[PDB]
Amino acid sequence: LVKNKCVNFNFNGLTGTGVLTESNKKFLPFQQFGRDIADTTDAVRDPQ
Amino acid sequence: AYTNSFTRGVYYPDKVFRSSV
Ligand SMILES: *[C@@H]1O[C@H](CO)[C@@H](O)[C@H](O)[C@H]1NC(C)=O
Ligand SMILES: *[C@@H]1O[C@H](CO)[C@@H](O)[C@H](O)[C@H]1NC(C)=O
Repeated sequence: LVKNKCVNFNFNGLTGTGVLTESNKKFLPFQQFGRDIADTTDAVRDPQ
Repeated sequence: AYTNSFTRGVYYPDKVFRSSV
């Protein structure tokens, strides 16, 4: 895992590019990743 | 016998987090 640096990140098939930062969002056990108003990924949980 | 379902039969459509949307 890398943080605070642009990367080609992949999470269980969800692919994207950019920086990661500590999340203030409170997910629920069934929830895996988070989307925003514009239907784009905004927060993701480490599967490990 | 029969009855009325007011607001039952609702579930999370997918394993996706959202907020105030
Ligand atoms: C995966 O294994 C690591 C290595 O000890 C452990 O720290 C982590 O909690 C494990 N995660 C799961 C979901 O089993
Ligand atoms: C439900 O449908 C059945 C069959 O038409 C009917 O006998 C019954 O009165 C209905 N009940 C309600 C609450 O609509």
